[PDB]
Amino acid sequence: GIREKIKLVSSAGTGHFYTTTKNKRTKPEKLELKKFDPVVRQHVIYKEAKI
Amino acid sequence: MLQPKRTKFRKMHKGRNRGLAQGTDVSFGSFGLKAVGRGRLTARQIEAARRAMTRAVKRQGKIWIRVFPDKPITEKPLAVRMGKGKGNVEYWVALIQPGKVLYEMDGVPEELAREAFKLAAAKLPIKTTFVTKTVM
Amino acid sequence: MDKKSARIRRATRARRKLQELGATRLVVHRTPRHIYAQVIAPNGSEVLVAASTVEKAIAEQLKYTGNKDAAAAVGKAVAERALEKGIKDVSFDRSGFQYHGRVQALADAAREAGLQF
Amino acid sequence: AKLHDYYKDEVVKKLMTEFNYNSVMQVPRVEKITLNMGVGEAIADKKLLDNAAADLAAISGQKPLITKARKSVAGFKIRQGYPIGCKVTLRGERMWEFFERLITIAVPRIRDFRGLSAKSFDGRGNYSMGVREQIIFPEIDYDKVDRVRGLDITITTTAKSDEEGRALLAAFDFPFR
Amino acid sequence: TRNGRDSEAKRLGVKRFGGESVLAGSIIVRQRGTKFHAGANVGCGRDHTLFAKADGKVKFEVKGPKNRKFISIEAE
RNA sequence: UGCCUGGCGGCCGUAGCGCGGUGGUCCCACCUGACCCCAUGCCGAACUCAGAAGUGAAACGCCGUAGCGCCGAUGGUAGUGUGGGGUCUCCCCAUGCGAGAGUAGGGAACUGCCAGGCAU
RNA sequence: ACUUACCAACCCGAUGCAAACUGCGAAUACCGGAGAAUGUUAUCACGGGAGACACACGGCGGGUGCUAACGUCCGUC
RNA sequence: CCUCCUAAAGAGUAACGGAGGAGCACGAAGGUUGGCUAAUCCUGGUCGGACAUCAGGAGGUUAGUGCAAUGGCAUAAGCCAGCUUGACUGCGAGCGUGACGGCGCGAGCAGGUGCGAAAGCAGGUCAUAGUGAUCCGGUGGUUCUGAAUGGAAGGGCCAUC
Ligand SMILES: [Mg+2]
Ligand SMILES: [Mg+2]
Ligand SMILES: [Mg+2]
Ligand SMILES: [Mg+2]
Ligand SMILES: [Mg+2]
Ligand SMILES: [Mg+2]
Ligand SMILES: [Mg+2]
Ligand SMILES: [Mg+2]
Ligand SMILES: [Mg+2]
Ligand SMILES: [Mg+2]
Ligand SMILES: [Mg+2]
Ligand SMILES: [Mg+2]
Ligand SMILES: [Mg+2]
Ligand SMILES: [Mg+2]
Ligand SMILES: [Mg+2]
Ligand SMILES: [Mg+2]
Ligand SMILES: [Mg+2]
Ligand SMILES: [Mg+2]
Ligand SMILES: [Mg+2]
Ligand SMILES: [Mg+2]
Ligand SMILES: [Mg+2]
Repeated sequence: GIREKIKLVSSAGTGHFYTTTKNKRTKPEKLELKKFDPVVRQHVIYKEAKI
Repeated sequence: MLQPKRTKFRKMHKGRNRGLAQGTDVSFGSFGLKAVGRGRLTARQIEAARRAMTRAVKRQGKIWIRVFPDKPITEKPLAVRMGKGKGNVEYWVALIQPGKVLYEMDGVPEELAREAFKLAAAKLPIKTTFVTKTVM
Repeated sequence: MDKKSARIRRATRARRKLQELGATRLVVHRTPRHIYAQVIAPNGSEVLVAASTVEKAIAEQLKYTGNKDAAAAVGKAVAERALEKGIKDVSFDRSGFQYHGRVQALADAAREAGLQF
Repeated sequence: AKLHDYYKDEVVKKLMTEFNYNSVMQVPRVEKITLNMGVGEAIADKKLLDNAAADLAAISGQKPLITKARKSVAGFKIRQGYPIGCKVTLRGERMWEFFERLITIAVPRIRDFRGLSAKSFDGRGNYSMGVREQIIFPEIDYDKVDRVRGLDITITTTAKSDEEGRALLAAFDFPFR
Repeated sequence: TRNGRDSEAKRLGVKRFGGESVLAGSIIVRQRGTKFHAGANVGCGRDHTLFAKADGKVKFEVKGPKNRKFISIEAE
């Protein structure tokens, strides 16, 4: 609704990315979470990018 | 004219009026007017009968009304087809099973209570009987 | 809630999970004056091994019955008695008390003595 | 520490002989002293609550707890979770050090002081009283105080009755009427 | 305002009654809350569905101080 | 073997609540102290540690007590599957099932494992 | 602050009412196990060929309507 | 599309029958470890009142649950804090529910992770609404394909709009 789709991209260099939504008004800072990368088979840091 | 002050819901399913009455004993006064029939008493019928018996005892003694018209009755007006939602509430009835003590009285001699009840009974759509208080 | 009832409430979830897993549990009880330990079978109605400071044989070699040193003694005692009956794998039940101080001292002693948890 | 010693050596002695208790543990004890500042007007000016907190912290030597609104009420125009006051629970040394400072130097400095009420007991021994000016406490500086505030003082006791609760405070020579 | 609406029936209720032989994984009861609680060899799903954790016979029982309903699986 | 107490269960109000009485050697509790381990959106209240001057006041356990909860027949009543019938909005008969409420009455739990104190 | 031929929630005792109330609770029905007798497999699977998807009245249980309709809408025979 | 009743004590069951709600929210309002327990009434208390905050008693979940209803919820699913990313990737015994397309529940296995001393718990949120098939096209990745051959375009496959 007032909530936008965002992609979390792998820092491991692999093109792999997770997909989620974000309330861009209330939380303007880029989302950072450690998630499992199935290409490097390890838990790496993921950073927000535009969908 | 008796009626619930507020209700959980406006309208109610028709339902049925099977079974024998609960509250078949003179529990507050000395005499009672018991229903022998099965039917509905409208708030207007209840009031009409209450007025008749009150005038009869010349507003001496004490009267109890053991029935309450808590059932909403709907009705579709003229020139209205079937369906298009349930009708509007017009009046309130009390379901009456054989045995219900409708009215109770005390503070008046038996002969007078008998007459007052004879007068009220004529305003009711169901057959009644005079009842006296009992020891158990 | 009063101290006891509040403690039983705190203990209920873990005890129900242990019941569910059908685990042999090392149940610890603590009091200002004494510390107790029981190894109860999964059914919960029978004790396999026990040790405490109310026991003449243990209290004799201790300064005060209600301190961390006494707790470490009770801990060493249950594990030794449990291992003599072949009981090796257990699950610790802190019984509403914090896993700290006396309770911790008892559990670290039982772990040292050879009990597996 | 002074009045706790006075309790042990002289108050217990006085109460035991007054009510004829079978045990010393029956003797009413001062359980806790609770100081409270109902700000209320903090909803308009948020800074006002902070000054009430800094005032209470000087009176009783411990960090106050800023109490929030338990439920929303239209009458006072407050929503659930609003900082609408601050309290302090006094126990042990700090309760006694405060209780002496109250009887000895604070309560005598009340404007035209003749004696506090002895009928303000909750029916179960606990005593409730309210100060109008916070400048009665010598820990507060008249030159630095932004506004004149008041607070609630409640002495929670182990007394079962008001008769018992009265006797426990009177034995500390609490300035009554 | 106007009525006329209702949702699809969710087909909840008891799927396997007392005594029925079930293989591990079989749903015993689909429910909204925990009308029945998971007992021995019975798991509880995210939508409070009770399922078999082991092959055996479905057993219904009333246990505890709160007199609650429990579904368990007895070995056959 | 008996009495008392603590722990962990079975059972889940015939087991609970109230009222009266009662217990501290041991156990349990309150309790004493708090710098520290650890703790408080404040507070050693709680959590926690180091203890033993005091008390069974509270709590807790035990004993008593039908004010309340709770359990609860028998008989009748209500309903109802099948077959039949009437004056068919509602009933009745044959047969099988048979409540709920109320009544008499019951009732101040019962029980297992381990440990500790005391006594013979 | 004092007081009144008024009204009066809660609480206690007494008396009823409920599709969207339940500290109770059937008869039936339904699911599962075992067993006999009976029944031209009545059962299940796969494959060939369909028709049919305007129903009606009567009984029982209901909604709607006026417990109006040879009314209307479900269930079940 | 979701919830309750009608609905005849398994499921299902109609009407322009009776009542309401959804077309979102949340990086914490998710995970875990540790802790905590409401509503309402009576009594007392500076300003302060029927109702703000404080204390005691009764009460015992009637409160609360981001939102409708119903079922749940104290071992809390309710409320707080510390650390955190399991709002994991591949799979999946066995089930439920559908004419179908589908939709749902799921222990367990592998890799990797968070929390906890540990047993363990975590594949989002108490549960049940919060939604859009296919085609065509866009973006990123790719041991695939690549119309003489090597490339390339385009196509496929995985992710996503
Ligand atoms: Mg202490
Ligand atoms: Mg006592
Ligand atoms: Mg019988
Ligand atoms: Mg029965
Ligand atoms: Mg009965
Ligand atoms: Mg009864
Ligand atoms: Mg008796
Ligand atoms: Mg012994
Ligand atoms: Mg076929
Ligand atoms: Mg058609
Ligand atoms: Mg048709
Ligand atoms: Mg038809
Ligand atoms: Mg017709
Ligand atoms: Mg059904
Ligand atoms: Mg049915
Ligand atoms: Mg939540
Ligand atoms: Mg927890
Ligand atoms: Mg007040
Ligand atoms: Mg670890
Ligand atoms: Mg070419
Ligand atoms: Mg080529």
